[PDB]
Amino acid sequence: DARQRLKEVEVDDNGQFMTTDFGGNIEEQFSLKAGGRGSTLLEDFIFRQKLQHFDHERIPERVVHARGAGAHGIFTSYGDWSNITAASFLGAKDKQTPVFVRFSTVAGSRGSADTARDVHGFATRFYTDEGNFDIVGNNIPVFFIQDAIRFPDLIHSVKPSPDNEVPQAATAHDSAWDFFSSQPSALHTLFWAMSGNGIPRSYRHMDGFGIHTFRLVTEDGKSKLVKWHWKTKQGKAALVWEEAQVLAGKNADFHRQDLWDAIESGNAPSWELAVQLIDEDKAQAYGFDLLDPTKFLPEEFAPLQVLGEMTLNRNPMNYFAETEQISFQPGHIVRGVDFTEDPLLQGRLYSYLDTQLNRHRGPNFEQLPINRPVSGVHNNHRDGQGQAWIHKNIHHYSPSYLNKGYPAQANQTVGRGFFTTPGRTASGVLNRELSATFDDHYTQPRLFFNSLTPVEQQFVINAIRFEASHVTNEQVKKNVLEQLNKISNDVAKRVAVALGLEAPQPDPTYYHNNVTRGVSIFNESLPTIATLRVGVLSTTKGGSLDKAKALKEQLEKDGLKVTVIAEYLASGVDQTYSAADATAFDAVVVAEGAERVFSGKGAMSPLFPAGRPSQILTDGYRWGKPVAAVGSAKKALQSIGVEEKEAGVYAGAQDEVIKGVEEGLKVFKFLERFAVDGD
Amino acid sequence: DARQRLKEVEVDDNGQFMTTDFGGNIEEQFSLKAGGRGSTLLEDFIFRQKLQHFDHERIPERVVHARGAGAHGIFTSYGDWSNITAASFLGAKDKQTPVFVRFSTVAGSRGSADTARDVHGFATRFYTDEGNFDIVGNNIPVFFIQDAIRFPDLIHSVKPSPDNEVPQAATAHDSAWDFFSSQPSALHTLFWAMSGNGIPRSYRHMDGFGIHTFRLVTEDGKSKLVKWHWKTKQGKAALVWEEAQVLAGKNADFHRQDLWDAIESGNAPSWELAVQLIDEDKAQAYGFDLLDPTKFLPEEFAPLQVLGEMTLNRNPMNYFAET
Amino acid sequence: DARQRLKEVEVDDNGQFMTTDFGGNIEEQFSLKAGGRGSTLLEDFIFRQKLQHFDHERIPERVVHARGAGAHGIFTSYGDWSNITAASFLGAKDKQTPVFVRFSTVAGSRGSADTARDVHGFATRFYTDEGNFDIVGNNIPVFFIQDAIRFPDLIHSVKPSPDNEVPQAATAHDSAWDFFSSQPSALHTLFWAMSGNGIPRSYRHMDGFGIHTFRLVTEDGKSKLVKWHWKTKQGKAALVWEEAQVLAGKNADFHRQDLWDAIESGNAPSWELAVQLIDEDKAQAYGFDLLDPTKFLPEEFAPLQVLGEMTLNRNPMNYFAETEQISFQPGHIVRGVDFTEDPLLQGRLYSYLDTQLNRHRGPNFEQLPINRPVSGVHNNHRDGQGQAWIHKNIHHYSPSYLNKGYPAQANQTVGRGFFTTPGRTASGVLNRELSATFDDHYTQPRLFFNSLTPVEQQFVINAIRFEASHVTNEQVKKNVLEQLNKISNDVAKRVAVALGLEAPQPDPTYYHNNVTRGVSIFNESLPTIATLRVGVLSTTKGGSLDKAKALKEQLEKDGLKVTVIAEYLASGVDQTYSAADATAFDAVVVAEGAERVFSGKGAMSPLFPAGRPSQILTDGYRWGKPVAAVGSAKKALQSIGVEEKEAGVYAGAQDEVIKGVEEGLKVFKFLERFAVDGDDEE
Ligand code: HEM
Ligand code: HEM
Ligand code: HEM
Repeated sequence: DARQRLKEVEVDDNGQFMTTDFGGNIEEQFSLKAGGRGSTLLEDFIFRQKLQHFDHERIPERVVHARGAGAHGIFTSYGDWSNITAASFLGAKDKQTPVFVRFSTVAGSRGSADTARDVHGFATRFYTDEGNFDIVGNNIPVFFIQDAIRFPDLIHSVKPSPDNEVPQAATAHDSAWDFFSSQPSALHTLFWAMSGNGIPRSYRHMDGFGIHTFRLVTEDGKSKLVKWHWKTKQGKAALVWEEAQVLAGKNADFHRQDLWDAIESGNAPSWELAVQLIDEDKAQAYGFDLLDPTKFLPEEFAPLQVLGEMTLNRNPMNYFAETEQISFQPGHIVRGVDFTEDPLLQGRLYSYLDTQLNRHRGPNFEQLPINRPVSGVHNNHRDGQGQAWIHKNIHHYSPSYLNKGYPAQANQTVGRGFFTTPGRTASGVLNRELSATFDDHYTQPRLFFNSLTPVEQQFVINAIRFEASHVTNEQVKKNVLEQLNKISNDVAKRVAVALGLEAPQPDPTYYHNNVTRGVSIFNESLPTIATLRVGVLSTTKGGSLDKAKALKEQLEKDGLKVTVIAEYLASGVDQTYSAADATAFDAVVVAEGAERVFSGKGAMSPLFPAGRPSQILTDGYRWGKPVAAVGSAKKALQSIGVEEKEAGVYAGAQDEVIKGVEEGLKVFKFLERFAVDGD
Repeated sequence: DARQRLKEVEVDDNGQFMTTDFGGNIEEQFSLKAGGRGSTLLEDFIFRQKLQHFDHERIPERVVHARGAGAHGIFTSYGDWSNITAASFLGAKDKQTPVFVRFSTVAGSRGSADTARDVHGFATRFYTDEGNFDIVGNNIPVFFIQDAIRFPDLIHSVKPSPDNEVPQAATAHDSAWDFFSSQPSALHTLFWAMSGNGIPRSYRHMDGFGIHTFRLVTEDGKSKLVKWHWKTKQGKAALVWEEAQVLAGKNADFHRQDLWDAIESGNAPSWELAVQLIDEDKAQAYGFDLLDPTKFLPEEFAPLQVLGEMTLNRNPMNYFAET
Repeated sequence: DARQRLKEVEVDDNGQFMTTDFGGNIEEQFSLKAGGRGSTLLEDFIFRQKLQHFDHERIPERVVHARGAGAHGIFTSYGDWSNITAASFLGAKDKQTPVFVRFSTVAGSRGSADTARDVHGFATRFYTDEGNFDIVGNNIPVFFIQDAIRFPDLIHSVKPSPDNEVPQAATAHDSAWDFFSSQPSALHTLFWAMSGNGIPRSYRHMDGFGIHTFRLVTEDGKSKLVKWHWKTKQGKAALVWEEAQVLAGKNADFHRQDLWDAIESGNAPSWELAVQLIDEDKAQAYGFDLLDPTKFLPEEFAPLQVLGEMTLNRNPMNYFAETEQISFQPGHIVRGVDFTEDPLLQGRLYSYLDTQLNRHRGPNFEQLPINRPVSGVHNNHRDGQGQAWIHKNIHHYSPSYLNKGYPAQANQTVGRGFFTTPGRTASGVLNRELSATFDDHYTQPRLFFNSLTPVEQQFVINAIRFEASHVTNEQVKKNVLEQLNKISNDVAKRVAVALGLEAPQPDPTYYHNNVTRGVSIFNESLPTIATLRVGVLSTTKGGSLDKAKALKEQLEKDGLKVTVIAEYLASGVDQTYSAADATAFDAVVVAEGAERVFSGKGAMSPLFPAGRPSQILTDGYRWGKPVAAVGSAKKALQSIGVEEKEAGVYAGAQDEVIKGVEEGLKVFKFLERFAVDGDDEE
């Protein structure tokens, strides 16, 4: 049980009498009044203590990544990695360390939709026996900017316009694309966000990245450059934009519910932790500077070496106390790891510690149960708001004769202390500049675009076409085109069509045809279809419901989550047509006999909106899902102009339909149904 | 200009050089580094002051009605109402008073959709020459509960489940309908929220209500029981649920954009302020108790008397500082 | 161990390596720099996490009673008091309840002197098994004002002037006496503060009062009006003002060190909890309204009935986490107690809850270890800044089918819930007025002054003379005289002398000669001299030291704390003359042979200021302390002009001096050394 240490702070209210926050049993359903129909008395201490706590329930949301969700788990190391790092949690084969991970979007506030197009956070805390170690990462290996002093500029430009606070959780407005084109370093992460990484199917179907180059340090001080990677054991999967838009309204909690259900049903998701290891003398050997967070290291130059696996198998008990209150920091570093001179990483170390003072209104946020380490805290810090401990050592200073030298200093040689990499040097003038090695903003965006499948490339262009069409300012649109043309003339030409602007002349300075592995989503089938959802469209009339039940029973044998849909909640029905939508499912199958609700009077009922069964099947097909119909239900496919000839469409007997749908779920999205420019 | 008093705190940065918050011109696009590819210096005061302010931008959202939008305007009285109230802002015909109004949902957090099904807030401030007077009302004339000590129970049950924080901005979960059926007083507002009032076309197409019976008092102390009413001059209009759902995803800012667009285009919305006036000795004479906020007074028993009109004609300059 | 429950949050750093606040061993004595003589790096996470916690150590001081100190202890009930209250902690003989008590002044800020003249706080928390019960009291039985809405006005006027923040922890300025004379209800507490109650010898030598009339309620709902009393087992004792002033500079921690020393040495102080009980139908039967907080009930009308005793025997381990962070509330009420319509108490209930939001900045301050009850918290409260628990019940609302009705309602008949006194009613118009029964502002101030000894009365008049002479506005001083004249014409006349104002004519509307017991300090000797301090003046020359240590050993047998003073820290010396002052002792005895440092060569030394040994003996005598000299040390008494057989002066051999000094410590202050108005006449 990963949450084991949290047991001593859990409060059970079962069978208990109601109390105030200072003890004493009470009733609190009536205000104390002066007479039968009289005013409430100020001396009603019960009312005021109950309502004061309600009035003060909220804390400020995270300044970025406000919308998110998390879970507990365990990390297991695959070996003794002391030859590359002194980190204790990586220091023995099969060694286990509790973790908590929080996934998120970036721009939207609390309560914005999960399926907005955005970069996604992927923050992992290791509760190691030598302190808390956080990998505060994203699902995209590169970031928008090269210097941390520019973060407020990027965030202000993406977040809503400060006059009317429009739009929510979206980059599709003038200020964001004014910034992207004025700060060309942002074009790389932009392309990733316009790809499937911007609209992932679920938290469980994302890779993770530390982005920054860090250092792993051995006991003697020898260091290697390192990139952190999380490889999902569930496979990467993404939606299409027109689907994520509807899903944002039909279920804003799509991703957090997906993670909760997977853990509750015993289908805990897993990620393997992997690293790219680079010698210090190769920091600028691969066509870019590894101190530059706008570039990633192609796996051809350095393969992914997996060190262990992380599995998230415990949901939180109280969302606010655990998920909302947890405070990640890249400064949460342990012996065996060190920073690099990444100018973006450097400023993060200040911002995360400082921002906790705003979110928690005090300096003792590390004493909260979700932030406490398991390894023990011994220093001379005292007081502060909400001080929860009582310190025994009255000689709270060092050096000191009276405290006998305790707590004692720890360094590289005594006490397993943290230490900066011994060989790191400073040389040159104090400057407010960036290295000229950071100047290429176009090569790797082109490299990323080259490494996607044709339809995958079309998704990227259709995302840019959608977003840039929201820009009202003509010159900003031209600025965007001019910057896109430096990455690829064909991309700029194809985007220019939607904008009604002229196809610009090629600027080939950064054009190239190189490709790299591991960045595409749609070029690989899923390794498992467990937890994937199948919507079964049925009806309470006839014998459709009994066949749907048998269909459901066989689908569930393969680990699928099956929802039978009918007009009302008859026996065996999981959801009404009124509450159903294709966005909730990964496959849509029509049960035999249910074709009666796709035309005629069966399609016109007060129990659901007109055309809802046909809308669900139409949505599921046009969004690239596997769609099916059993037996006579092929009339439902015919009613929407779909033939069994097509890939991802299945008809016939029940067994043939189950096999076809289960194979189609590995493909997940059938890209044959999406038109490409000039096809 | 309704916002005329706010101009003295407005800051124009056009044609100016970047500064810190304590003055002095600066550049803030490069951190100070010790060497060409070196670490950032703690002495970079420029970086830390700019990033500290960013790190501390957020304040707690409202515990309820966190999602909303507002605008400035003018309230104009239709008469000298001194025979029913001593309130200065109603003391003369054509008397004008600046206002600010915020419309909102209730359950959803800051970034939730405008077209979620919910009770809607309708909060009005009159900046009168005898103090600020607020009518903090809703677009529905009755409330769920009869005693304020039960408010945390209602809100907890409607807001997301505390284990996973699901669902956002929705009453369609177990805990809400547990409370509705366990506290039957909630059924009246429930029915209003399940009607078109729960999914209005826009803020401009809602009526407003103070819900509570208040008192109007004259200079010598004669009192009347009063219900506040806002009557939209744009007409009441609502969506249908299957449409509001898609709109929640296609444009979560549908209502705040609608209000902003109407004001910017010169189509300022208006509401008439109307009242029902009841004698003190008839507080229990209309088939219910007028101290009960789960009941409204049918207009057949007491028709509306209109006191004036309010027009919202100025959008805010900074949403955070104002709205 | 009253602190037993706090052991689970105690952190022991001995034998450990330094860590950050998120774990991991570190060194934190050098900043990370870019080069040997280079700038500090932003990536020094160790420096910033250490200095951030330092930068944010302070929390707002209490808006009033900012200066004070406290301790843990145990309260023991003397019987089963279910016949008068359903309160659990009073429900059985020898039933024990942990307590924390904080004593304080009122006006001064965090670092002000203990021995300023002020009302003194006396706040007790009972950690009962049915919730925390707080008696937030003072060492004076009446308060300045009659309605809580006037509290900001009283406090603003007593606290420093808002333009320069002068004076600290003092009522001797214009605005304070402008308010006392403009709001005549303040005159009763004024007189108490101008007496010995304003300058007590220690926290342990104070009585305590809940001030307000409260209600005791039995299981069946029967109620009685009640006044809370704390009666010190150490006896009441006070200083003189000219002594308190010097002590304010010589040791600003005099009272908190006294309490700490007494507990550390095994001399835990004790108070008895006593009540006055009044029938509901007699609330206005004793010459005043018992809802009026400016009045106390004379013990002749209702005697004190002891219910138990409280003993404070454990010092805090961390002052901040315990004493500074503890949050008292009169709203901390339990089953068996109820409020009254005392308009001062009524507003307190709102203010103490609200003010914690400023001091603790978050609604979860009751989760702090020192504020937590021992009885268990079960409700549907959630979230809030700094939420320290993880609630299991996901159906956090009532009523509810899903949570099976739990946590469940508790009332008078079910679950031993709190219930308001069932017989209380409201009747009349909603009003912003005060009951005319509150109108008398002068009778009881006169009763209090009538009940002090003659020299005790002179201390009150001399305190007023000192304070009012600081008032610069002429009219305010005249306004003060007119108000004083309504209490006592002779008081106004003796005060008028110091102010150079004419003796006002009698205004006998409220004059009377009644007296009452239990309000005087100097008319009763102390029941014990334990912990009382003796300063033995000695010297390092000759054999004075060896005799001074024999004197110390005998004195210590009787429970006294003895300080042997000499020119330097020789063997057997506790304190140097440079570090010594008479304010730190209750008696001063010159050891035989030490007369050499009172005159001539031995009195002129670079090791202490000029005349220091003579000044200690002079201060000790002039401030009314028992003073003594052994054998040849009688020369020291003669050098300052003190006759060897005055009252409280003891000369002779060692055994005689010990005998006389211990007897004089019971008298404590020798009042015939203070001139009374009319003594200097011819
Ligand atoms: C490679 C670059 C970055 C990555 C991978 C990243 C990732 C993240 C993630 C995942 C979170 C959410 C943590 C959670 O779930 O609670 C977060 C929050 C945050 N980030 Fe970043 N971010 C980056 C750049 C920056 C920069 C440059 C700054 C400022 C200089 C910054 C400031 C913040 C702040 C203040 C928070 C709020 C944390 C809190 O309130 O607990 N980030 N970031
Ligand atoms: C007739 C019943 C009620 C109406 C019409 C109503 C209406 C409103 C409205 C419109 C707002 C948002 C104002 C804005 O736009 O900023 C609001 C906020 C709020 N309401 Fe209510 N509400 C009602 C019941 C209650 C009750 C019973 C309580 C508590 C006892 C309560 C506590 C609050 C609080 C704490 C806020 C937050 C305001 C802020 O943070 O500034 N409400 N209410
Ligand atoms: C009989 C009248 C009063 C008595 C006996 C009394 C006593 C006390 C005491 C002993 C304390 C300090 C508690 C501690 O040691 O921490 C205190 C604090 C305080 N008092 Fe009073 N007081 C009285 C009148 C009032 C009134 C009328 C108000 C306001 C309407 C008030 C407001 C406060 C506040 C705000 C604090 C700060 C508490 C905190 O910050 O924790 N007091 N009082």
